[PDB]
Amino acid sequence: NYGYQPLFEDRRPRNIGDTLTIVLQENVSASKSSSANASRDGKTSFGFDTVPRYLQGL
Amino acid sequence: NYGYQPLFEDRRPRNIGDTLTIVLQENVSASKSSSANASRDGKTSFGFDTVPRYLQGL
Repeated sequence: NYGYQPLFEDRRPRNIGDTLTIVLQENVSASKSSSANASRDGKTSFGFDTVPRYLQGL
Repeated sequence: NYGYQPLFEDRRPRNIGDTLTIVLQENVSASKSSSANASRDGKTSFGFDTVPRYLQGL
């Protein structure tokens, strides 16, 4: 005797020793990315090509 | 006995040991950018190619 068995219920595992089908379908995907930047450019100039007389000493 | 079980209510975890499916769907994206600039150009000139006599001393 295997005990009471439901008639219309779907066949499910209920006790120790019962079998069950596992459909292994795994799809995992993780990603991450980052960046940082900094820039600085500086140019400066001053030139006196021709200096008038009253400015010579300066 | 597994206690009272609702008939029409959706199957939800209610007690310790109940299982729940988490659909991991994360999509985070942050960005920032900035810039600054400054420029200055100056040219000046004065020339006396031909100086009249009354202006010579000056």
